[PDB]
Amino acid sequence: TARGTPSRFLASVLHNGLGRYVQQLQRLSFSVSRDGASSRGAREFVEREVIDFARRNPGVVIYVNSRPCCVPRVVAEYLNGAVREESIHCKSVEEISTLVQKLADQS
Amino acid sequence: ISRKWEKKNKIVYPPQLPGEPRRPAEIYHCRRQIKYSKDKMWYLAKLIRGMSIDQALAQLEFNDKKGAKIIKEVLLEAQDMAVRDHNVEFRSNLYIAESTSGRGQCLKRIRYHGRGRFGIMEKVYCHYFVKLVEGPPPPPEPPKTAVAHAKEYIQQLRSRTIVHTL
Amino acid sequence: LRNRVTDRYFRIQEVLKHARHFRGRKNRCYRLAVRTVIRAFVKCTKARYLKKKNMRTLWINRITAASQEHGLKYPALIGNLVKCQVELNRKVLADLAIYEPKTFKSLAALASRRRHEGFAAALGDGKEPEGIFSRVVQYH
Amino acid sequence: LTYFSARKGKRKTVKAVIDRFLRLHCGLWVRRKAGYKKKLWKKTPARKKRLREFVFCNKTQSKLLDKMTTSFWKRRNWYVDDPYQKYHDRTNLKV
Amino acid sequence: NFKRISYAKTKTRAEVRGGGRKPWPQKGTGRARHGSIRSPLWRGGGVAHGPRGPTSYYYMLPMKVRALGLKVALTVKLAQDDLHIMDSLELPTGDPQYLTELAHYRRWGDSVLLVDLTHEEMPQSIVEATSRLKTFNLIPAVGLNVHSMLKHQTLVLTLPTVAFLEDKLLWQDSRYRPLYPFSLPYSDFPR
Amino acid sequence: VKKGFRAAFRFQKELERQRLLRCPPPPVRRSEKPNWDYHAEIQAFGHRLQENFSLDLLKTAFVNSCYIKSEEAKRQQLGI
Amino acid sequence: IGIRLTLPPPKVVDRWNEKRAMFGVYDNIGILGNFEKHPKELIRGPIWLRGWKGNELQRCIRKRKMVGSRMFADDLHNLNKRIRYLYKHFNRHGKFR
Amino acid sequence: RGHKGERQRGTRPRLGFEGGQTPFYIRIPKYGFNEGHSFRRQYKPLSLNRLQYLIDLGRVDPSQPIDLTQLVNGRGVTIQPLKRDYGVQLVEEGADTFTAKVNIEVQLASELAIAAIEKNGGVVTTAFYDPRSLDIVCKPVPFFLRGQ
Amino acid sequence: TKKRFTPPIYQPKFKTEKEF
RNA sequence: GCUAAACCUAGCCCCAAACCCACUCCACCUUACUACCAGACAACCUUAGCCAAACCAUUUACCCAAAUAAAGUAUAGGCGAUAGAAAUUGAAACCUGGCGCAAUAGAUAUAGUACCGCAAGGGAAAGAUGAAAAAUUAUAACCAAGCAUAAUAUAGCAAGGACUAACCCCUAUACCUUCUGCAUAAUGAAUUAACUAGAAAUAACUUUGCAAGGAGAGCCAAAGCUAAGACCCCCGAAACCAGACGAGCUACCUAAGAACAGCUAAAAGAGCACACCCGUCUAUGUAGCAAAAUAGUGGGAAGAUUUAUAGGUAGAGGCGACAAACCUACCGAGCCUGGUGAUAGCUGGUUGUCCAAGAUAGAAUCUUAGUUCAACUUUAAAUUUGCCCACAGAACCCUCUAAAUCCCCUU
RNA sequence: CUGAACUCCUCACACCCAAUUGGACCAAUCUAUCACCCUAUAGAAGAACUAAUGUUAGUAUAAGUAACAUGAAAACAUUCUC
RNA sequence: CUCUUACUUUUAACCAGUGAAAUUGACCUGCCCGUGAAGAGGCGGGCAUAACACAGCAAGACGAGAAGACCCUAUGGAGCUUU
Ligand code: MET
Ligand SMILES: [K+]
Ligand SMILES: [K+]
Ligand SMILES: [K+]
Ligand SMILES: [K+]
Ligand SMILES: [K+]
Ligand SMILES: [K+]
Ligand SMILES: [K+]
Ligand SMILES: [K+]
Ligand SMILES: [K+]
Ligand SMILES: [K+]
Ligand SMILES: [K+]
Ligand SMILES: [K+]
Ligand SMILES: [Mg+2]
Ligand SMILES: [Mg+2]
Ligand SMILES: [Mg+2]
Ligand SMILES: [Mg+2]
Ligand SMILES: [Mg+2]
Ligand SMILES: [Mg+2]
Ligand SMILES: [Mg+2]
Ligand SMILES: [Mg+2]
Ligand SMILES: [Mg+2]
Ligand SMILES: [Mg+2]
Ligand SMILES: [Mg+2]
Ligand SMILES: [Mg+2]
Ligand SMILES: [Mg+2]
Ligand SMILES: [Mg+2]
Ligand SMILES: [Mg+2]
Ligand SMILES: [Mg+2]
Ligand SMILES: [Mg+2]
Ligand SMILES: [Mg+2]
Ligand SMILES: [Mg+2]
Ligand SMILES: [Mg+2]
Ligand SMILES: [Mg+2]
Ligand SMILES: [Mg+2]
Ligand SMILES: [Mg+2]
Ligand SMILES: [Mg+2]
Ligand SMILES: [Mg+2]
Ligand SMILES: [Mg+2]
Ligand SMILES: [Mg+2]
Ligand SMILES: [Mg+2]
Ligand SMILES: [Mg+2]
Ligand SMILES: [Mg+2]
Ligand SMILES: [Mg+2]
Ligand SMILES: [Mg+2]
Ligand SMILES: [Mg+2]
Ligand SMILES: [Mg+2]
Ligand SMILES: [Mg+2]
Ligand SMILES: [Mg+2]
Ligand SMILES: [Mg+2]
Ligand SMILES: [Mg+2]
Ligand SMILES: [Mg+2]
Ligand SMILES: [Mg+2]
Ligand SMILES: [Mg+2]
Ligand SMILES: [Mg+2]
Ligand SMILES: [Mg+2]
Ligand SMILES: [Mg+2]
Ligand SMILES: [Mg+2]
Ligand SMILES: [Mg+2]
Ligand SMILES: [Mg+2]
Ligand SMILES: [Mg+2]
Ligand SMILES: [Mg+2]
Ligand SMILES: [Mg+2]
Ligand SMILES: [Mg+2]
Ligand SMILES: [Mg+2]
Ligand SMILES: [Mg+2]
Ligand SMILES: [Mg+2]
Ligand SMILES: [Mg+2]
Ligand SMILES: [Mg+2]
Ligand SMILES: [Mg+2]
Ligand SMILES: [Mg+2]
Ligand SMILES: [Mg+2]
Ligand SMILES: [Mg+2]
Ligand SMILES: [Mg+2]
Ligand SMILES: [Mg+2]
Ligand SMILES: [Mg+2]
Ligand SMILES: [Mg+2]
Ligand SMILES: [Mg+2]
Ligand SMILES: [Mg+2]
Ligand SMILES: [Mg+2]
Ligand SMILES: [Mg+2]
Ligand SMILES: [Mg+2]
Ligand SMILES: [Mg+2]
Ligand SMILES: [Mg+2]
Ligand SMILES: [Mg+2]
Ligand SMILES: [Mg+2]
Ligand SMILES: [Mg+2]
Ligand SMILES: [Mg+2]
Ligand SMILES: [Mg+2]
Ligand SMILES: [Mg+2]
Ligand SMILES: [Mg+2]
Ligand SMILES: [Mg+2]
Ligand SMILES: [Mg+2]
Repeated sequence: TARGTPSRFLASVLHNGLGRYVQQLQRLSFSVSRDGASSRGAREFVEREVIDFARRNPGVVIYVNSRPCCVPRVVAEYLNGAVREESIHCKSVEEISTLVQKLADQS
Repeated sequence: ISRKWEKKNKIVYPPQLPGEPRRPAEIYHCRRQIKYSKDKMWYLAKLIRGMSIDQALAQLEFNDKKGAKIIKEVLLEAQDMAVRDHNVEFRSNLYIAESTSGRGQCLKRIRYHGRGRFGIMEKVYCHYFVKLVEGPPPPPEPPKTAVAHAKEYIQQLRSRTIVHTL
Repeated sequence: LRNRVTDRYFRIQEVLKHARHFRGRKNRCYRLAVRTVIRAFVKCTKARYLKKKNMRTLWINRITAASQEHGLKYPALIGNLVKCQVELNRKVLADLAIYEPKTFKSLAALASRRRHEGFAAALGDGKEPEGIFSRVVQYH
Repeated sequence: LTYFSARKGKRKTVKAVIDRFLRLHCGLWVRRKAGYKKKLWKKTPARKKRLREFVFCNKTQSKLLDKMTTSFWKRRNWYVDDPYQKYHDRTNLKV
Repeated sequence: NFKRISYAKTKTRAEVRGGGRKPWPQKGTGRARHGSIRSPLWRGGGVAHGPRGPTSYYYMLPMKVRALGLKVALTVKLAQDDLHIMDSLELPTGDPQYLTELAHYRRWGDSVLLVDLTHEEMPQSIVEATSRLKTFNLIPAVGLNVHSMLKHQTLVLTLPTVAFLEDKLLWQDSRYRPLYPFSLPYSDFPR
Repeated sequence: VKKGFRAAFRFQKELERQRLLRCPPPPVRRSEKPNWDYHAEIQAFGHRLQENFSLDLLKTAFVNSCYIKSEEAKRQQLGI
Repeated sequence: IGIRLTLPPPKVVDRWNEKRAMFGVYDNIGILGNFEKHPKELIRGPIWLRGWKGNELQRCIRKRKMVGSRMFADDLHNLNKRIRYLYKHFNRHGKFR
Repeated sequence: RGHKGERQRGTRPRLGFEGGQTPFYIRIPKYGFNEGHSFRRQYKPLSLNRLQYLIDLGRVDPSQPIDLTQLVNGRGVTIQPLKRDYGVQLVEEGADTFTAKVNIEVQLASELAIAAIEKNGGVVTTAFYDPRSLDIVCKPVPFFLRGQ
Repeated sequence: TKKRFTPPIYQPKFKTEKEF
């Protein structure tokens, strides 16, 4: 509910969009499994989608680390210092691409 | 059971820098398995809370409750423990920082009622915890004055905004 | 094969995390908390209808207060602004009353002028042209 | 009805159904009219002829008797000179 | 599942010790009414709906279905380059290290299933090598099964085994419905 | 003792989170944390601001006097 | 409470031991062996459950018929009562008639 | 399960019980529809279309005498002596298109079926088999394993 | 009506005899 | 911060295999565990009943020694419920295993012990360091309810919308069950942890195999047949029966004992009145001192008295100066065990998430607290009209010359 | 003029009936095979509790309430009161 | 009893020691009128309203206790009697 959760006023970071627009997403850290079945969609994203995504976002540094893991995750770090970790466990390539694009558009 | 209070006297702080302020000495002491009720022991623990080491002993010495002697004995051995072991210069330079009672392990016994019925009574036990901090006791908080009330009220009136608008 | 629930702790905490700010045993005892948490969620859903209802009532009260400062009643201001083909809603008018008093007085004067033009039209037999502010812009 | 017998663990057949009804292999059940041998002196010949007819059962009664009899009575029989042989199969039946 | 027997069993309220007498009178005690102390509601009572072992899960697929499963598994191995054909299973040496290196050199994967025509006529060289290995298993042609083929990455069949498999599997495609079990004598069976 | 591993594993992570809240670790440089490439981050710094920075000049901008003296001290301590 | 504070010891499963490596072997003994032996003859267990399946009532009836004379007096009494209860439950109680 | 009543508790009456009303399967008068059913002789029909079909595929050899053993061996008919079967009956179905000349031994044969066989020059004979011999003649191999 | 007397039920003695 | 929490073993379950077990000395059927004296006493004998038939009265499955099949067939039966063969048929059979439990589980079991009962009998609870305790200032911590650190400020199912702000403002009649309808002052619930409740045939449907054949003898077959998936709860009576155990309480009886001051009369089922026996009335007590008592007042107190000890009568019974008394605190007929998981159309309860369709004329019934068939509702499938309705049409007898209905193309 | 979850507006849409019925998913556990900071595809079953005057255990509430106890002095010898 | 009063003991209340039981959905637990499953601390309209102990009282919480013994129902029992 609203009473049981914190609240804030609408705002931006460094008055973003006033003088110029700066992409608030700063870093993406992917953790994919070479053999993990739950990382099948994550591997598909790396093979064909992350390379094109890096072209469209030169200001975002993307780290893809291939290590054994049961639940693949993507960590998004922003300029204001907020860190958000999202799971891509058993997600298709389209769902991962939508999730990654959602992280890029957030402040 | 838990015995974390006895382990709080084993913390060794790093040496202070020459410019750092003096750190008050903290002494933790307790007595386990006291044949007394924690509810009755709470009033005695509440009474001496915040008092100096000497004033607490004076109040407990002339108190008719049984736990007063037990608490006074705990303070006496805690006061000696501070000077002998915790490097406290003056034995009177202590005040009661924390003092409270806790439930201990109890034994259940049968109480016989009429008509062949019964009730289960417990042989109550309690723990007494005390913390001594070196230095004069902190002064009591002065009562809130009319100036403080008026200043707070005006601050409330100066912090209200136009709600549900731009 | 005997199966037992090994993660019942996490099931309980999903309900108790929403009751942490409650008062009494119903913030820590699941049997009592679950009934109140469900009611809290139901009240949250039903309050969205009242939030819209209360906001419009608040806007009407604020508009009525500002209208009376200019000697106009709320129905006169709202009705005549419609006749001027001005589609400002009550949310904007309430904002204009608080932060743009000079603009709101012009809106009040415009509604007052349109209100007077309606009175002249009613008294007139119809052999006179429409009021200057009574003209309606036709769209096709 | 005995769904699981105590000695074989199999469904049993209610023998009251067997002594009264004939099941054609098409799924129909044939019965005789109740009271066709009772008080014939007070019944008109038109009424008595209807009582002597061999009538069929409806869907509910046919389904009820299927549950009360085992699969032995639903098998296809090739009795020699069977009077009801021609009625065991349907002809020109739609839906 | 066809050869699985579950030995798990629990005692119902009629098999737990005691519980014959009603614990207290039906009315007047102020407590909930109970008729036995071994009821499933009670601590230490019987189990309402628990395992009633031993339980058998025996069922048989049609003979042609189980015969067809071998054909599908054999086809999958050939289609995925997981099937290899050998003239014989004889090895130059009985050292198991030779067989492991041979599979690695030919890229046979982690596990290899070796099938010979008959158990008695298995070469001694391959038997010694496979007995000391865990991922290399030697079975007779009669012992071929879907589970073993699926568990092992690579399937190895001898030329006599291939002819043996074709005769046995294709016999189901052009056979009459049985009048009696095929163990009994037939005019043209076996062979 | 209930059979299983996932429930015990899940509870361990909850305990680790609570321990961090009780005793927060001191903040450390993002470079010391994993997933850091200084050269990659420098290039993205210019691209976010839509500025054609010179890599030679931009890298020297983040080099402070205190860092150089500390780096020299470390080499002397290790005898390099 | 109700959940362990430490991880259980790790589960070490030898996927390639002799039992798992040779599981399923000879399941086609009838098909590939001139039908000399039925695959049901490979089942090892209770003598009243080799190549046979049934519900609880059918198992209790079959066990009493085959090894009822070899059972202990207390075990036989419980089996007899179980058949009586199962007879009443299956043939008299239930949602469907 | 429902709300109360015998439904939820599961104590509803037996199948066929109609709440105390005289049930349908009882109020109907008894008649001898199935009286003596277990003592009626049954004969598996064998149409000349079926017989001609077997010969054209080589499942039944017309150059040798045809009896119950040959019909079962060719999987032409299925005989169940335990189910009161007494052999096969040669029926007249497909007599128009029947052309093979065979020596067939059956248990029953209609007048038209006999004529169709004899038109092509074949011989048809009706022979009786008691239940013991019927099982032996249909499956000789199981009998020969009895040592009798 | 008949007398309705419910005799008291003594709990087992061991539950009130445990010691440290 | 306490209280606590956590654990992996003890062992156990179901099978296979294999046919177990008794005695150092001494004691032990009398009052068992008692060194040493006249016996002649000696075993056999249909189970019943709950329950099902919706009552109940005939009747109602209970290993009887080869898996399968014949077959749920012959047959039996208030020909109802239900019971149920045989001839014949003829297979496999390598103990050392586990999609069994892990301290409320698995045996009741650490133990038939503690404890309870006169007896038969009933019947528990629990443990947790480490390689080393001849390392005990050791093995850190965080986790239920309950508390403490830290009582409380107008107003209200205690929350929600919110808000600069905890409250103040606005909105809001806990939950389950049961009902025509419950905030209901109807039911259950102090709270926490653990435990605790949907078992299966008949067909049908869905998905494979093969196909006039299917199936690893039996069976089915006018596209069938084989295989799989998928539907059927928990607690509770008062009772009935069988076999044991009980007259150390009480009812009465048997053998052999004991008690009854003083006074009057001296004769006493006589009077006054202790011990003693009983329990009239009142108060107190009502989880009490007491599962029937205390205080006072009373009845009897040489008699049909009271009472100690041992014995007898046992539940289809005993015993009874009949109160339906009393028979081990609860006797319209004891208690324990077993049948027994008795039965209950009656009550209560019935455990994860999400969506969808969904309120229904009657008939019969020892039946109206329930069921079965219709009706209604649900799913799947087939193919063709369904609903709304234009004229024309549907009764005379009769006081309401009714609102309407039925039929019905078009649309 | 005010006034609904009616209707319109921006976006989205399977996302408000008891009994009952259909359907899509799924926690934990065991097993096959993967996986290897806790998962996947399947096969299995003692497979999920805010309620049964539910069972067992812990601890509250009533409640520090009801209730319970030791004649007096003294040298602890002794004496005194009843 | 008119018509009660005084004193003593016990209880009582306070201090110290020990320490039960039924009960308990959650309670942040007012009054009036009206309403409503027909008798409201919780709903509607008003009124009242800083917080928190202790001792009394018994009008209410349809107060606690005992799955009403009265009544009816059950094709539920049982004792007794009988042409
Ligand atoms: C009427 O008199 C009824 N209350 C019965 C009284 S005796 C239990
Ligand atoms: K136990
Ligand atoms: K049934
Ligand atoms: K309830
Ligand atoms: K009720
Ligand atoms: K009411
Ligand atoms: K009510
Ligand atoms: K009531
Ligand atoms: K007493
Ligand atoms: K006696
Ligand atoms: K009823
Ligand atoms: K006086
Ligand atoms: K009162
Ligand atoms: Mg207590
Ligand atoms: Mg049982
Ligand atoms: Mg029992
Ligand atoms: Mg009994
Ligand atoms: Mg109670
Ligand atoms: Mg019972
Ligand atoms: Mg148990
Ligand atoms: Mg119910
Ligand atoms: Mg009903
Ligand atoms: Mg039930
Ligand atoms: Mg019944
Ligand atoms: Mg002895
Ligand atoms: Mg009956
Ligand atoms: Mg009766
Ligand atoms: Mg008959
Ligand atoms: Mg009947
Ligand atoms: Mg146990
Ligand atoms: Mg043991
Ligand atoms: Mg806590
Ligand atoms: Mg309010
Ligand atoms: Mg309100
Ligand atoms: Mg009512
Ligand atoms: Mg209402
Ligand atoms: Mg109330
Ligand atoms: Mg209520
Ligand atoms: Mg009621
Ligand atoms: Mg309770
Ligand atoms: Mg089922
Ligand atoms: Mg089923
Ligand atoms: Mg109960
Ligand atoms: Mg009887
Ligand atoms: Mg008897
Ligand atoms: Mg006696
Ligand atoms: Mg005598
Ligand atoms: Mg005398
Ligand atoms: Mg006298
Ligand atoms: Mg006496
Ligand atoms: Mg007397
Ligand atoms: Mg006298
Ligand atoms: Mg006797
Ligand atoms: Mg007498
Ligand atoms: Mg009398
Ligand atoms: Mg009387
Ligand atoms: Mg008694
Ligand atoms: Mg029952
Ligand atoms: Mg009944
Ligand atoms: Mg709907
Ligand atoms: Mg009748
Ligand atoms: Mg009815
Ligand atoms: Mg119509
Ligand atoms: Mg029409
Ligand atoms: Mg509106
Ligand atoms: Mg809306
Ligand atoms: Mg919508
Ligand atoms: Mg999962
Ligand atoms: Mg799974
Ligand atoms: Mg369960
Ligand atoms: Mg729980
Ligand atoms: Mg409960
Ligand atoms: Mg207390
Ligand atoms: Mg006191
Ligand atoms: Mg009180
Ligand atoms: Mg007192
Ligand atoms: Mg006293
Ligand atoms: Mg005294
Ligand atoms: Mg008092
Ligand atoms: Mg209590
Ligand atoms: Mg209670
Ligand atoms: Mg308040
Ligand atoms: Mg208040
Ligand atoms: Mg009122
Ligand atoms: Mg009010
Ligand atoms: Mg008070
Ligand atoms: Mg009451
Ligand atoms: Mg009252
Ligand atoms: Mg009642
Ligand atoms: Mg009466
Ligand atoms: Mg009655
Ligand atoms: Mg009735
Ligand atoms: Mg009866």
